[PDB]
Amino acid sequence: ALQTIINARLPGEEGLWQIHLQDGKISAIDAQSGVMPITENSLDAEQGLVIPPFVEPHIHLDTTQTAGQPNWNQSGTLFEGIERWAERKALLTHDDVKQRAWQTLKWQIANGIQHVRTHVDVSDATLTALKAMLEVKQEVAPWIDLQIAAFPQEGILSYPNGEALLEEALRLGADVVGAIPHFEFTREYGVESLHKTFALAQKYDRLIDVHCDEIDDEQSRFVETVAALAHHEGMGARVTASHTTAMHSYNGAYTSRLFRLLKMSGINFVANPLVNIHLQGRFDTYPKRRGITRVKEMLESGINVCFGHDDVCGPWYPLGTANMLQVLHMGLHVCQLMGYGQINDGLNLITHHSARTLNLQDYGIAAGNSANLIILPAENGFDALRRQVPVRYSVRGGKVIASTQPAQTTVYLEQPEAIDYKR
Amino acid sequence: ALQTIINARLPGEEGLWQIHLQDGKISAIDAQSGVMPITENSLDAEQGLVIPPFVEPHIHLDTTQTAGQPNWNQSGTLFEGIERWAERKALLTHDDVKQRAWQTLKWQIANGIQHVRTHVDVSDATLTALKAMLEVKQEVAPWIDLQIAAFPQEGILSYPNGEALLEEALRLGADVVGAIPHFEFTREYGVESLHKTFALAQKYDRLIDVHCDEIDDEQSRFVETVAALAHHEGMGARVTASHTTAMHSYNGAYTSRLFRLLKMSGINFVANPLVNIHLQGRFDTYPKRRGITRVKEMLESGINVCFGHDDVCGPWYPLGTANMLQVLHMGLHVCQLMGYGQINDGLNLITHHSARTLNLQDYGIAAGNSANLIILPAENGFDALRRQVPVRYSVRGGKVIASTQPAQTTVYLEQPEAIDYKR
Ligand SMILES: [Fe+3]
Ligand SMILES: [Fe+3]
Repeated sequence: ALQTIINARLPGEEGLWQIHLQDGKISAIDAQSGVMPITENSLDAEQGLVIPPFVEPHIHLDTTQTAGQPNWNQSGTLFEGIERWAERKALLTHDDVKQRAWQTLKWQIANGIQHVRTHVDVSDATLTALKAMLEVKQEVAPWIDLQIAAFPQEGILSYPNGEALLEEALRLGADVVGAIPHFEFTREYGVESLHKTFALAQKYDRLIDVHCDEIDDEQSRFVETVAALAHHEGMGARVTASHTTAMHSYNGAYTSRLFRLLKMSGINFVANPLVNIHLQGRFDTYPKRRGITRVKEMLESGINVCFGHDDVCGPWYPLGTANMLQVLHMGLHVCQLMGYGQINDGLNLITHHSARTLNLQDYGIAAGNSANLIILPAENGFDALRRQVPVRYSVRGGKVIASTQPAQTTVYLEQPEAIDYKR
Repeated sequence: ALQTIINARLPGEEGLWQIHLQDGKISAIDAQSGVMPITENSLDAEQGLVIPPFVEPHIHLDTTQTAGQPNWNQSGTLFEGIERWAERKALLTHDDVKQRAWQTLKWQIANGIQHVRTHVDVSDATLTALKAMLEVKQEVAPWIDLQIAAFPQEGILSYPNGEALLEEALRLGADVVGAIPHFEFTREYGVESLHKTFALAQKYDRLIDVHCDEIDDEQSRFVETVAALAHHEGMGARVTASHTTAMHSYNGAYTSRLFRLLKMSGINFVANPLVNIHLQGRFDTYPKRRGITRVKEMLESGINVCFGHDDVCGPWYPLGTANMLQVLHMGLHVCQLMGYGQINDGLNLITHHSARTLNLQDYGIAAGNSANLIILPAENGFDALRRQVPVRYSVRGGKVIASTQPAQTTVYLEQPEAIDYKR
């Protein structure tokens, strides 16, 4: 089957491009001087944008599809969400977890997402969801490379056998070590928990992704320990701080001091715009803070930052179709990244930057890489974002794994007219 | 042609419903006890939701489709936007305005919007855009009932001949009298401008819609004058305060006092979530306020509030496809109206509440009303909102004026599977 992608636009490049495929890899990328004809074994991008696959750097596949079960959250807070989740966690079964994880994973495949990092709550002696997710990881592997992050949701030091269970999760095969220092009983447990997390990541050679300062508390500064420990161990690339919503509330002087360390450390940041706008600012009356981390500033400083969906129809977020362009849309608005170039470059926040966060080794439209790429029916990132386009084709190992025939809208004026909303 | 809409769901009602049509009107609405068969002259809603048309209570059709012309905004502020617009206004032609207005109007027809209130800048001795828009109003009338609001963008008292031009606009046929008291040189000009606006509305028997306190200034309280004058004249239904973003920044005590007047006055409020999240909070560093008016509180108090798109690809907002479900999505998130019922009832903010704001006399799925209705391929408001569904059919005077064949997404697993993102 497929030998070429033709008539492709590429972000930050002029003109049209031909992507040659061989043995499941990209063999060569060649500029075109005009439109190429279609032929058998050519997939025509039709002057749409070709990008490496969307990435979901932060989702909770063990909580997905449980919104309102057994009860709703309600106050719309992180803290009530954890309480509601704890009630649902007591009701987990193996098949329950696999079915719900797979439901969301199919939406993700449909949405051109080929790389997903799922957190899985390991504050659970039975490790029910983890055992299920390890099977799901193997099952979905033809379509999605799933990383599993062992997430000690109720604390490492603040939950019975929390450290032991976290380590057990790694011994069972979790790819990433998690932590939640702002949810530990004390600041000292918070800091200690990070030492323990880093020690485990080094013992097992695993990545780190900390739920870090997800709280509107200007004194929640666990991020400095995450970055300092990464710098000390020389392991920045392998380390991620998720959320860091407290950073929205820091004074500017501390933030400036901190940013030097953040860039030196080389650690990654995940913002979760759909969830953060909902859960943050809940303790303000009016005015009410936005509560997303300092994405615009990170980008300006060359600090790697990217966007996750976080929860899809779960205890913290009742909405979602696991759509990364939608996540991006919310983040651009709330972060005021609304300049033409900022919007256009927005795709990086859900592609390349997220690949870096996942420490991916085979990602991007480049000769020698696996032929994993998606085609958006749009002229550039700005257009894709504005029109919230579907993924026309998703290609993995040089084979089509998803396609969307786009909607067709007609208005019946003096004559019928097709409406495509371009611009 | 059409005699019936069958298999219809209706918000806040159980089961399925049949809507009988005669002579361009709804003749009767009858409950069904099961699914009805299709037949010729029946439009099958297919257990989707049937609602009266979407409404756009606040857009600027004279500025639409001009983003970046001749220059970009940039700081992303209201104030720079006005400066950029002033540069574009100097370049207006009759045909320019008509073509751009019509481009956005077609997107609106496609999006099931049958009622639109456009502001038109009348701080312009030539009244170029107004004259063009009055023609557009007549031209689009088969598909959209367009209200024209004379908008003294540069002030009534603060712009040469501002009051005369505003009155000239009414004499030429503008439906609604506008004002912009927070942009007047002084608080006293602000208050005086409102007296003059009310006097004109009473002289000409027109509606009022004030760009009111669109500024992060806790001292911008022109809304109390708008409400008090409406109450005094007994004309609440005819009066709207657009934006009121300053209200996001008021102390709670004043707001409580004010709310009594707001409910007694009976005036309408328009929030513009996509634009407000972008333009407000621009003078904060961190934390940064959201800057939308007190929508949740208004709803809790039974104060009529609704959502507009405001600007579509214009000097204040570079994005948009004139999509009301998208506007609604942003507003629910930023306003934290994220409870299941709050999300589900969200449709009211872009249907019934907006009809009230426009003082519409023939609106809603009721016997005797014009057969103006749209069909969403969704089970209820929550589902429509979550999945950002298109308008399957738009019906006006009992005739189909727009339709969307929805996207078709397939994932190629062990077997091909259709993906619809339900839930
Ligand atoms: Fe999370
Ligand atoms: Fe406006």
